[PDB]
Amino acid sequence: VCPQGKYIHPQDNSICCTKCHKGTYLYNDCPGPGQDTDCRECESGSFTASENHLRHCLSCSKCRKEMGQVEISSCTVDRDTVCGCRKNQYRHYWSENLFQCFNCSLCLNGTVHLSCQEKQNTVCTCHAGF
Amino acid sequence: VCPQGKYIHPQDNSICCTKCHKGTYLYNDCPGPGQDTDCRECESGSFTASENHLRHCLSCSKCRKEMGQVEISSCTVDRDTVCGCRKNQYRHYWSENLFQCFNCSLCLNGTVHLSCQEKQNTVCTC
Amino acid sequence: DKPVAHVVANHQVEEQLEWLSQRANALLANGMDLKDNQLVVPADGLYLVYSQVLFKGQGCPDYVLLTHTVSRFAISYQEKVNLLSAVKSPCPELKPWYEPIYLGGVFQLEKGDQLSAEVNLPKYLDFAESGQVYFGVIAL
Amino acid sequence: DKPVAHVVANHQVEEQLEWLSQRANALLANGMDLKDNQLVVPADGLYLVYSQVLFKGQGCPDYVLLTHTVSRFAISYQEKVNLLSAVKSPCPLKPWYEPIYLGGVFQLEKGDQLSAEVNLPKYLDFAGQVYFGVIAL
Amino acid sequence: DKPVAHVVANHQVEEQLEWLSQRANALLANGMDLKDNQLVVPADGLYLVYSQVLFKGQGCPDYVLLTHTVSRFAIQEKVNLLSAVKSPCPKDELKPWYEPIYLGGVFQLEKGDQLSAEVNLPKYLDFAESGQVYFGVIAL
Ligand SMILES: Cc1nc2ccc(-c3ccc(N4CCNCC4)nc3)cc2n1Cc1ccccc1OC(F)F
Repeated sequence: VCPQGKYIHPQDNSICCTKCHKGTYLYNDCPGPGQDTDCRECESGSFTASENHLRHCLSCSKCRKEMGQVEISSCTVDRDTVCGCRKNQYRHYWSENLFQCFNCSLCLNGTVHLSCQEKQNTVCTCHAGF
Repeated sequence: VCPQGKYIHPQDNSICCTKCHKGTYLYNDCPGPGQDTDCRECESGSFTASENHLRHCLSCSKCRKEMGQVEISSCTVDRDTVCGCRKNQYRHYWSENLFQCFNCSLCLNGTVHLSCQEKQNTVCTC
Repeated sequence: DKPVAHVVANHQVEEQLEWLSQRANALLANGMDLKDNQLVVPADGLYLVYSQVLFKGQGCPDYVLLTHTVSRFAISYQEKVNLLSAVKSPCPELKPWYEPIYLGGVFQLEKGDQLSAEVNLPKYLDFAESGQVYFGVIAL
Repeated sequence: DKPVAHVVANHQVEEQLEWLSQRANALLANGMDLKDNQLVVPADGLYLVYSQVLFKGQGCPDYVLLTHTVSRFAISYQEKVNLLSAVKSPCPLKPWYEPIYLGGVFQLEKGDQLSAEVNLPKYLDFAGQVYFGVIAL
Repeated sequence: DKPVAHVVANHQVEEQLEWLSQRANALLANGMDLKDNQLVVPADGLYLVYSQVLFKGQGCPDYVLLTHTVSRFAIQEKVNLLSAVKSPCPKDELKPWYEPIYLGGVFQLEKGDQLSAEVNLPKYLDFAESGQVYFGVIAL
């Protein structure tokens, strides 16, 4: 057991150590109890998005062009790439971590009941029809 | 070598022991020669369908809806679930343990030569 | 001697991929443990990590995408990270289709790391028979 | 030291998946034995059990399903039981190739017999990396 | 004890399938080395050699052929060990398609042999997420 924000030093179970912040990776453990861990900033194309004692950053995801996704936010050291859909589109999620961009329904032969949301199409009602 | 209904105790080659009945699984071996094996009944959704010294029961099968199968008999501790086909259907086996239910062939412009069996369609002259 | 795990799908719970250890020919040994549907490594080391799933479907009414992913929740990190992942589009008389997915690889892991193996659509899994859905770990 | 087996398909016998121990990259060692097309464990223990098969076809004239199954016939439970199983519908006259690979770790007892078979050997592909193997951990 | 490798696709280099070892959840051990995009065996022996790739596409505009090949350069010519071809397209609604390809086999190898795993059209690979493209070697 180490306190919050700390991890147990791998070579010496007495020394007990500061985790690294989002944006950085463990290059080398704390020399000793007082001192800081040698953490270093993620290279371009990689990131760490939480407190860690990882020895390499994680690879940034790329957006799914096959799903018509578009980059909202580029990758950065403390946050993985953020993907979305163009305006006048909505995410259809197939899985927790897999969605597809579809053009919002304009309500042909009908009235837009609920507006087109981000993760849901226009709840959309027909006129005296079907 | 142990006698009928018995198995050799894994930790002690002298002690030689009563197998467990269909419906139960070996929780623990006989302490010694006179005594009985600590066998226990299968939990719901599992079963053992023969004399055993298994350390857990096997999982019940479910029927294949994608093949239009139907439950003949439900699972139970001493017998796995039994699947089949509706009446006016026949099993087509793709593997030893994989069949599909198909509607029996009615013999249009023809005479049913052999009737529709369970694991075979109507030999059918037209 | 070495930690090993072979856990199998629960057939009784369709609509969720739930792993079971207490079954004949399912195993959990030498420190491998199963907590909250995740296999948990008992010591730092190299491990063989694998999982299989079998997806069933009767004709292709609606177009589906299936995903299968094994992921690591490390002490060192503490967010879910993909180790092994795959996607399949099995869809364009209702003829039935079967699509297996097997993932396997070798990984450095630390004591307490939690591995998970899940799919997007459990309803499409095939719990007909045993041996068709499993998730396992072997210490090298 | 530890029992191992890596057996491979017999190419000369199409229409049956027959395992061979003396062959292209094939082995049987330290008590592993091959009797009646089944690998036989020489001692209680943990084992890695694996098999691969490769299915070939030119078109899908009539609809095919392929199955591949590894199964255990234990002393402890004297009935054939699935350890690893899979089904595939390869139907896409375009030619097709479909591998199936199974692997897992299993507790086994001396004398248990493992088998690895498919439903339609005629669809297998003489080409060697059809194999069935067992490694004692 | 035994040489092992699990390397993964570089997402940062689209248009080439470049393997990475210096990465979380990518591994290189017990003599396995990675030089010039090729895994290099540290001793004569039997090896499990495996690779997975995931090919993506949105509808089928142009008809494509995908190949995935693992090959051996023994210590002085390259030999195919594992190969597969896929025509995911109709040659005819633009629905997205996913085509995974897994190759694996056991091979006798000699110290210094260099294994490589490549595809014909990297542009079609799916570097969206991690776990989807890897190349690995395990000494039996
Ligand atoms: C389809 C197949 N073909 C195989 C061929 C060989 C082995 C294999 C061979 C040796 C081994 N060792 C080396 C000796 N010590 C223990 C681990 N571990 C696994 C596994 C094989 N598998 C299954 C498999 C593939 C990829 C990763 C892991 C796999 O096995 C899984 F069950 F761990």
